Amino acid sequence: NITNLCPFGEVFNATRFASVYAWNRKRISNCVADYSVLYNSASFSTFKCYGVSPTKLNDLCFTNVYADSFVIRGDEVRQIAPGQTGKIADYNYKLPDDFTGCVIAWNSNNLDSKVGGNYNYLYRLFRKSNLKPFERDISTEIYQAGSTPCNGVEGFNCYFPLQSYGFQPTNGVGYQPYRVVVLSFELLHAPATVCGPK
Amino acid sequence: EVQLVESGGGLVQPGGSLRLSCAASGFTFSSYAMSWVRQAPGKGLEWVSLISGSGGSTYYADSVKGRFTISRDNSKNTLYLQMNSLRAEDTAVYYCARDLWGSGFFAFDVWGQGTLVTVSSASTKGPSVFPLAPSSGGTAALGCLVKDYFPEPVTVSWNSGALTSGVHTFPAVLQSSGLYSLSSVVTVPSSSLGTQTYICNVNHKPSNTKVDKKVEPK
Amino acid sequence: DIQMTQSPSSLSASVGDRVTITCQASQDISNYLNWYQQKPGKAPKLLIYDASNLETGVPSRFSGSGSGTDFTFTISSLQPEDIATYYCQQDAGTPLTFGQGTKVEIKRTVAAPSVFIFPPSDEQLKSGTASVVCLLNNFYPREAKVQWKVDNALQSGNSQESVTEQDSKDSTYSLSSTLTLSKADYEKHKVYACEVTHQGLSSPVTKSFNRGE
Ligand SMILES: *[C@@H]1O[C@H](CO)[C@@H](O)[C@H](O)[C@H]1NC(C)=O
Repeated sequence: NITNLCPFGEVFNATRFASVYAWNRKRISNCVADYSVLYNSASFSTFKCYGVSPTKLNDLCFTNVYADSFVIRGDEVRQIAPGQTGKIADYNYKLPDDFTGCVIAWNSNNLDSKVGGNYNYLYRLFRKSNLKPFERDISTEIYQAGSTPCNGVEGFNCYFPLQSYGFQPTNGVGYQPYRVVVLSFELLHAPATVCGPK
Repeated sequence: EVQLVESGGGLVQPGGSLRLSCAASGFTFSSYAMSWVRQAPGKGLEWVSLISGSGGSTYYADSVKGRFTISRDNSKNTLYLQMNSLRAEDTAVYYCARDLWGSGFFAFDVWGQGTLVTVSSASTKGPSVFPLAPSSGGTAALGCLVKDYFPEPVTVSWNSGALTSGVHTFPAVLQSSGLYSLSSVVTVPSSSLGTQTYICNVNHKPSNTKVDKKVEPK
Repeated sequence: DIQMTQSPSSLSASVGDRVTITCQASQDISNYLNWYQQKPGKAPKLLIYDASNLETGVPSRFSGSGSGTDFTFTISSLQPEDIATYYCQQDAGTPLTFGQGTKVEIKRTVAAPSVFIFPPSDEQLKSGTASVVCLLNNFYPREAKVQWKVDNALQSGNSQESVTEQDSKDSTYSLSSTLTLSKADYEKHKVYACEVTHQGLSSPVTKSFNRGE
C-alpha cells in the first residue's frame, strides 16, 4: 500500500522549463497517478502514447515513472518520437525505437516569449555524432569544423555548439514555444511503486 | 546491490603512465554514463572525465585533456582511465561514479571506494613497526608506531580488525626526510595488560610489507 | 567554469541543532545543483539531487532548497553520525564543479584529555633514532597545546602532531605528538615529559617518565 498522489504539477505547472539540450528528468515513485487529469485536460496540443493506450493507463502499476521536460519550437515536436531525425532528435533528445510511454506538448507562448525574443532557451546545433537513445550532452565545448583547433567562436571553422531560439510572441505557430513532457514507464522485475487509482 | 570497485592506484614517476580500472556489478553497466572524480589529499573534489553508456561520447576537464582517456568494455563491466604524462598535481584518490539516471551529467549516485595515485620521484619504502608499551589511571593506553614509509597508504588494524573500541589510528604525517610517520593507539582496562593479547597489524601494499607486532607491557 | 562557493567552510553545532549550509553559484543555474556527504576515509554520499529531491535511503532530516544562485542544504536535527564534509556540485555545464566543501563538527560538553606518555621502544633504539610519544585521548574542544620538556627545556622545531577526526560516538578528538631525536641525544638527557593545556583542565597537566624506567 501507498497513499500519495503523484506530483505531476511539480513537472507540468513548473515556472521554468529546461533547454532541450540540458533536459530535466523527475523520478515519480511511491504515489498513485490518475492519468485522466492528463489526457482529459484540454491543455495539450500533443498527447501521443507508444506501447500503451492512454485510456487504459490507470489500470497498470509501474516500478517507476520518469518525466523529461524541456522546450522546443512547435515545428520540432514531431521529432520527439521513435525513429525521428533532425536537429532535436539527433543532437538534443532522441527517443528509442522500443520506446514505451507518452509524449505530451503544449503551447507556451504566453510564458516563454519576450517582447524582443527569449534567448534563454537553447538547442544544440553541432555535434560530432548523434546521441544514443536517452543520451544527454550538456557540454559547451567549441565545435571544430575544420582541420584547425578551436578556442572560441572567433576562430575560423570554430562554431559555437548551442543556438538560441529567440522566442518572440509574433512568430508563426511553428516557431512558438512548446513545452514537452515525456513519460517513460519503467517496469522492472522489482516491486511496482506507482499505480493507478482505486 | 550496486558495486563499483577501483583498482590500479600506485606510485609512478612524473611523466609516467597508469591505467585505472573500475569493476561494476549489480546493474546493467552498458546503460549508464560513468565518470571519474579525483580528490587531492585534504582538498575538495574535481570531476575528471565522463563516458556515455555505449562509449561513443567522452568528455574531459581541461586540466587533463589529451593526457587522460576514459574508456569502457561493457563486456567485462569495466570502466578504464588511461593516464599518461602524469604530474605531481595528479596525486589524488580516484573514484568511478555512476550517473543517477544513466543519460549523462546528472548526480553521481554510486561511488567506488577510491584508489590512490601518488606521483613522486621518491622511491618506495617499507615502514618500521615499534611498539608503544604501557607502564595509567584505571585504563591503560598502548600503541604501535609506523615510521619511515612511502608512499601512502598503510592500513593499521588491531587484533586483525576484531578490536575497534577505543582505537585511534592517526592520519600520517610527512616528516622532514620526506617520509611518512603514523601512530595508532587503543585504550584498554588496566586489568587486561598481562592477561590479554593485543596485536598491531600493519599492512603497506606499495612495499608488500605485512607486519604483526605484539604490544606488551614492559 | 561555474565557480561554486560554500559558506561556511566549517561549522560546529550541538547534537539536535538545526544546521544550514548554503552553496552560492556564480550564475543562475536553475535547480541544477546536487549535494554530497563524505565521512572521513570514505567515499562521497549522494544526498540531494536536483535542488530538493531526497535520494532513496537518505534520512529525512536532510533536505535541500533554493534555486538560481543561492542553494541551501539543511539538517533538521544534527546527529553525531553526521560528522562529515558536505559538498555542493553544479549540474548546469561542463566542467562539472564542486564547492570547496564544508566540515561539520559537533559542539559538545567540555571534556579533558586523558594524557599518556610513551618512551622509545628498545627495538627502535637499535635503528639509531628515538621518538617520544605523548597521547591526548578523547577530549573536546579540538584545540589544546602540547609542550615538550627535555630536562625542563623547551623543545621546538623537532616534534610533530597529528589529530583524528571527531569520533562519531562521543564527539571527541584525540591527539598524538611524536618528538623525534637521534639515539645519541636521547641518552645524554634524562627527564622527559609533556605538559598539556586544555580548557577542561584546572591547571596545565604534565605526564612524565624516567629515561631507562
Ligand atoms: C495545473 O494547474 C491547473 C489549474 O490550477 C490544474 O487544472 C491542473 O490540473 C494543474 N496541473 C497538474 C499536472 O496538476
